[PDB]
Amino acid sequence: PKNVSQKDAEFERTYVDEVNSELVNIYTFNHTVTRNRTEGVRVSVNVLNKQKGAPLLFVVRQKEAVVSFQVPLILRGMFQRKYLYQKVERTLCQPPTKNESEIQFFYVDVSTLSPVNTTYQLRVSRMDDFVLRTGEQFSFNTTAAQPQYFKYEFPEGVDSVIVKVTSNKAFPCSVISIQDVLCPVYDLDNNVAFIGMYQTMTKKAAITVQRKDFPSNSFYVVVVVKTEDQACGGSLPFYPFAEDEPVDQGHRQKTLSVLVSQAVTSEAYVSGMLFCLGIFLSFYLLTVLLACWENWRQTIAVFYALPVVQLVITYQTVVNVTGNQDICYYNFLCAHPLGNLSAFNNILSNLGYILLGLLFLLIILQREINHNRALLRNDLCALECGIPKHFGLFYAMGTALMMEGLLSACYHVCPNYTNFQFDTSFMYMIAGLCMLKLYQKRHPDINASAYSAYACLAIVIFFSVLGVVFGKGNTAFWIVFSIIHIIATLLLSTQLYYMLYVDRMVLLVMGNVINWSLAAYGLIMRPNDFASYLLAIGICNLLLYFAFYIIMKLRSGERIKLIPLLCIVCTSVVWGFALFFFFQGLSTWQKTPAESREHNRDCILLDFFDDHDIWHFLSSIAMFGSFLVLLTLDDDLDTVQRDKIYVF
Amino acid sequence: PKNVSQKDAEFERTYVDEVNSELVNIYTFNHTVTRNRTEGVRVSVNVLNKQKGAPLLFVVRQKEAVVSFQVPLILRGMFQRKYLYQKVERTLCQPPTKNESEIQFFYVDVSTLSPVNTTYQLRVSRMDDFVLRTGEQFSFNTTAAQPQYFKYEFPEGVDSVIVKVTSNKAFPCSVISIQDVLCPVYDLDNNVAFIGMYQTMTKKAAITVQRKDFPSNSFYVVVVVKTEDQACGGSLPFYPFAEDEPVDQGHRQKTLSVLVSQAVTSEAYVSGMLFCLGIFLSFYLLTVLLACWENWRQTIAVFYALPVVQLVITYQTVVNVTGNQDICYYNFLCAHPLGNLSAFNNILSNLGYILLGLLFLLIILQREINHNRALLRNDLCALECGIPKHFGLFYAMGTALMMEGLLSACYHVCPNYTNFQFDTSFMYMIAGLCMLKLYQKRHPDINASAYSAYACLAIVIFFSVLGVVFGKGNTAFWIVFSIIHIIATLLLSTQLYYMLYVDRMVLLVMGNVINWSLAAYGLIMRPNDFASYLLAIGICNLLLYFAFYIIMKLRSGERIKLIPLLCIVCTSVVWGFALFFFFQGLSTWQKTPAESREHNRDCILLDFFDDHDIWHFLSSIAMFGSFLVLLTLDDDLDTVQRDKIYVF
Ligand SMILES: *[C@@H]1O[C@H](CO)[C@@H](O[C@@H]2O[C@H](CO)[C@@H](O)[C@H](O)[C@H]2NC(C)=O)[C@H](O)[C@H]1NC(C)=O
Ligand SMILES: *[C@@H]1O[C@H](CO)[C@@H](O[C@@H]2O[C@H](CO)[C@@H](O)[C@H](O)[C@H]2NC(C)=O)[C@H](O)[C@H]1NC(C)=O
Ligand SMILES: *[C@@H]1O[C@H](CO)[C@@H](O[C@@H]2O[C@H](CO)[C@@H](O)[C@H](O)[C@H]2NC(C)=O)[C@H](O)[C@H]1NC(C)=O
Ligand SMILES: *[C@@H]1O[C@H](CO)[C@@H](O[C@@H]2O[C@H](CO)[C@@H](O)[C@H](O)[C@H]2NC(C)=O)[C@H](O)[C@H]1NC(C)=O
Ligand SMILES: *[C@@H]1O[C@H](CO)[C@@H](O)[C@H](O)[C@H]1NC(C)=O
Ligand SMILES: *[C@@H]1O[C@H](CO)[C@@H](O)[C@H](O)[C@H]1NC(C)=O
Ligand SMILES: *[C@@H]1O[C@H](CO)[C@@H](O)[C@H](O)[C@H]1NC(C)=O
Ligand SMILES: *[C@@H]1O[C@H](CO)[C@@H](O)[C@H](O)[C@H]1NC(C)=O
Ligand SMILES: [Zn+2]
Ligand SMILES: [Zn+2]
Repeated sequence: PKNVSQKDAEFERTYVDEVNSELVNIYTFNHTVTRNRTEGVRVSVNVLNKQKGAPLLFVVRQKEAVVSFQVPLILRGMFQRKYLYQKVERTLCQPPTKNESEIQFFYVDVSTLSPVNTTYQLRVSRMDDFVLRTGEQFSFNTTAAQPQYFKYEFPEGVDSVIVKVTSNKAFPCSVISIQDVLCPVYDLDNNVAFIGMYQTMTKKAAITVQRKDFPSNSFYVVVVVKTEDQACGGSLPFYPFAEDEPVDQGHRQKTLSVLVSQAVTSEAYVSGMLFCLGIFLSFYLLTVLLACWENWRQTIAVFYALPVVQLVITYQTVVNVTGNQDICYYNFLCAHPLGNLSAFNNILSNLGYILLGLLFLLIILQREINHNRALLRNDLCALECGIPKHFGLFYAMGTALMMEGLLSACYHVCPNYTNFQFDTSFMYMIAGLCMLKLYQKRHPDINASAYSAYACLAIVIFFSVLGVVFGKGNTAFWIVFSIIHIIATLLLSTQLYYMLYVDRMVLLVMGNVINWSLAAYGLIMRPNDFASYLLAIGICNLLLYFAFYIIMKLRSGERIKLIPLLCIVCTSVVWGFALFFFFQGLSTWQKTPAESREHNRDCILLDFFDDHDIWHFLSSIAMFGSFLVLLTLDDDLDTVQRDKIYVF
Repeated sequence: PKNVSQKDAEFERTYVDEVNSELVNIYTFNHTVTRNRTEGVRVSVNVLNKQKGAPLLFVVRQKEAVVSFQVPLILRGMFQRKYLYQKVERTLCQPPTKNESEIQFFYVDVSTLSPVNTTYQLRVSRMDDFVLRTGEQFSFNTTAAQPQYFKYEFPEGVDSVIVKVTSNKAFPCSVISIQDVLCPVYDLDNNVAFIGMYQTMTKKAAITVQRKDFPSNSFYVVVVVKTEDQACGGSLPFYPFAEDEPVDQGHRQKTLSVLVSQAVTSEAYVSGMLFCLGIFLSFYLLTVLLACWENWRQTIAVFYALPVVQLVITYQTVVNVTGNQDICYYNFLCAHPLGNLSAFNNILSNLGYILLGLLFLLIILQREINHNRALLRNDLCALECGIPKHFGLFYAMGTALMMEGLLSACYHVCPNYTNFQFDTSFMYMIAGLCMLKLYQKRHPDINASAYSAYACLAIVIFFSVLGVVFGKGNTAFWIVFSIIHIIATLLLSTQLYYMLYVDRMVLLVMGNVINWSLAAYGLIMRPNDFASYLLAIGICNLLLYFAFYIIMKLRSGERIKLIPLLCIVCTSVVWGFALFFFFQGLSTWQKTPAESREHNRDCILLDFFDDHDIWHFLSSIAMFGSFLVLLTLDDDLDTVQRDKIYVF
């Protein structure tokens, strides 16, 4: 009936043969495999002339598996789009060997149903690059039709490694997958996401793996290039080739470099543990040293937090079980896993807010007890002299700091677009509290009927959510928000003229100029999130009001003391550092995960903490400093009779 | 070299042939295909004696596709577990035909690498059951090794159909997938979730599809049986066969029945629209008729809502784009899509709370205006007679009803385990408000320093979240919660003895008995969520306090008027109906999605609204009634001087 040509073929040679409906070509390949060196093989097939009617069918038959594909290989698109690839390459799947040395045979089948003759080239090339080694970078080319996977074996004494792959050009989109060594290997667009840890990639992709997951002490690093870039977030093709005719691709190639490096040891966990406690417990012993010197000488939070916890549990469990690392916007280069937490470093860094808020609450309680005891002594200075001492708002600030730490840690177990508000929101409220804490301090009577906290929180939370949800700037909602910032600056000027002096006038004048300068950034439209900017503008406005109050106090003749000045300088320095690290942070939740991975950076401090972690440490130190400045700013006034002159 | 036997084979015959390393068997099948009748074919292969060394390799070659599998077919498990299936069946993928009548050939390749002879049976059977028809149920058997998919063509004039598949036994787990007719078909465990709408199934699985999605006016109903039941939530195998030896399966078969029925027309959308407005606008004209008769005769919500909206947008978009219907716990039998909302009926039913809360707010505003005008008249009865009129808490109840409607609609766009609190929570707060609204009404002086709302809300929200999050009852946290309910009943008795009369004593006595009866359900512990029970216990306790207050009023000699009595009877009837529908609701968020689909039920009213929707309509009517009873309960007292006797 049909003539079949069973021919013996050497390994590394390009075989150009003709096949039609009558002919079937059989290739027999014999190779020697060894347990010590794995060395997987790669089958390359190219169809020189395109057969529109019937594709050429290739079958690769091994001892324990069969891989079959059709060339030209037609792949799916997002909207009924077919992409045609005339070169297909696949690495053959090699099962583990029981003996020491084998002589294994695998047969390649070539056949077609098209009556006309079609020519092809078939070359099976041995891969000496199959095994990956620690600290060695391999650059290779892969295409949607040619997927490449490599094997890494765990060196003795290594319990976890990170698989980082970098590309010079963002596109085409790709999916790096880490799979156990149990054959077959899922290196196709349809089954790549079936098992293992996978994440889309444009320029960077880092996956941490551990020996406990893989009993065989080895894994496969499978890289599959997506046909379309929409998942990576780049662009959506809308033209290509119309209707049934498949688009011709294959000119799109992705060049990558896999580097498998040993993950940080348990020493970094201990050193990070000690650094976190050591810095903030230094403040604890410092204030006890400060206290001992003096003695010898003389609901909204809970409502905010519950959905946070629910989202935490569900999302972290989903990421752990499914392996879809695209869900959480971690810093995969610096994310360090402990138990079920993929990013322990961020949560650990969030301990600064908690500890410093607790310490500030203790300081407030001590001051309140001392003031109450002084009142019990019926001292005239405590009763009727100095700025009215109100500790409850200070308690609110301390509780706000502690709960900001809690909420930000709960957010940072899995930073994700569905949680961006949870980090930045309490920070603006604490700033919004430090805002008008001074105003209440100088004008306690105005605070009697203030009714401002709920309004401020509602305003900021409304502003910081729907604008992001609806869009990222429709050329430009963020320019509209810059106009809103301008009218807010006008409202600040309106508050100014309601408040008297030429120096005050000019001070708020360059305050408005500073706000507009910031509004320019709010132009070239807020590339990041308002969430970050609201905190930034709020903190900048808070520092401006700080300076306003200080210049007021110096102008009125009230002299700032040594402790307020030292706290002021420390707060400024630390605020500046915090701002620098806050500014360095960019992207994250707003961008797509593949585009978000591009900005990821390695660890900076102690091989454990990233830039954001440093921001958490610094912010808490700065905010503690701000609270302390507020606590001690009017100390000079307290030691003297209440001012006869009307309040500023 | 090797002897290949190209033999011509008829279609429906069991071919028993022997194959070894030397032999390769070639089968040529010729069949006639037509455009009007699709008629896809099915290839069955069974390997009689198991070959431990080398599996038997089968290749099916068609004009435009090649399907190749190995028998025995080894499939993956959750934890390095291999399941061996000795019978593999696959339907061949048929591309669309350009001519009218074709004579298409497809070749089946059988080969192995094992030196020893192995026997097999190969039978290719024509499927006259490929095409699905509306209203016709097909019962078929499928296995993890044998996946079955069927084609449904849209009849002219039908724009949407629902694909419902039912099984008599829950297990094994399965994945029904709906895919477009563009070949190949992804009927394997690894690639089934690649495209289309898929959902796991134990007993029921309903998928709504629309003509706009599929330009070809047809789709493939792919059913794949999972090897393990953990995703369906049943059990986790921990024994089976140890180490490398693959477990032998194939005794596990799933029997299903696919019924494709035409979805509800646009008439149900209009009728559901009219019924929703018609019922609640009847209350609007009724109270205007009531008002005209008299005239002629004479922040926590916003904080709760923002994460809700964010979760809405992300989850609904994810379900729409990925096709993973397991995420949202819809009522897929009664979920009716409108635009991007998969379940429009629930959101539409949630209009009752909004409209009735707005109407109650208008009634409160009218009463407040009338009372203020009467005070302006300096009437002694308004100034110093009757129960003190406090409209602000009534405003709180009305706003709570409106926001409960809003939040419950936002929840019901995608009911899901990460949103269960959002529906039930405001309802207990409204009940917790109706709780002690009467107490404030009789004892306004106690409410001056109450400070109870925040405490009650914190208690209920704490109770209703962490208990569910940590577990579903560890034999049993819900028995522990029943003990908590017992101590709460003891606290209620403590409140009783603080309050005087033997009748009051006995009344709270069977009130405690009723609570304990409810606690027994809290036993055979909470198959249901506490969330449902807290609402139920709260509403039952609220009705108990209602009856307590009414019996008090009748005992003191104060006669209830006609309107309060009619409102009381209507509220009871409607509360009873609401409770019945609330009780019928079960499962949902707590159980796994495959187990949740088992309890799904078809639409009851107007072919548009389910039982839960009826609960939304009834609850709002009952709660409006409760508010009205509270508003008019003391009307008799108002028309007379303030009671000299001390308040109850
Ligand atoms: C592998 O297959 C062939 C024949 O079984 C042999 O490989 C070469 O084949 C051609 C002759 O057909 C020549 O290049 C050489 O004479 C063969 N040997 C080598 C080393 O090139 C070879 O005999 C087979 N190898 C094994 C291990 O069976
Ligand atoms: C990946 O593809 C690029 C693009 O073709 C290769 O770069 C070319 O390599 C050929 C080698 O024959 C050179 O002649 C060209 O000058 C190169 N073009 C450049 C560098 O722009 C690259 O070699 C490929 N990498 C691998 C590992 O095959
Ligand atoms: C299909 O293939 C075979 C041979 O090409 C034919 O089908 C039958 O084959 C055997 C003889 O080898 C006998 O059962 C009959 O003589 C054949 N015909 C029928 C109808 O059974 C048949 O000729 C081929 N059909 C077509 C349309 O090409
Ligand atoms: C699905 O599998 C069941 C279980 O084997 C089949 O039920 C049996 O069918 C055979 C037919 O040869 C009967 O002899 C048995 O008595 C049946 N056992 C029962 C009903 O318990 C069922 O027929 C299969 N369905 C299909 C469509 O093949
Ligand atoms: C038979 O097939 C082989 C394959 O090359 C070869 O001998 C020849 O092409 C064929 N002989 C015929 C068709 O007579
Ligand atoms: C290797 O496999 C062959 C094939 O059966 C067997 O004869 C031989 O004993 C094996 N080698 C060892 C060391 O067991
Ligand atoms: C050649 O293969 C065919 C297949 O059945 C048959 O003629 C015979 O088994 C073989 N002849 C030999 C091995 O001499
Ligand atoms: C059917 O296909 C054959 C094969 O080329 C062709 O000759 C014939 O014209 C086609 N029929 C029609 C109606 O076009
Ligand atoms: Zn943070
Ligand atoms: Zn509901």
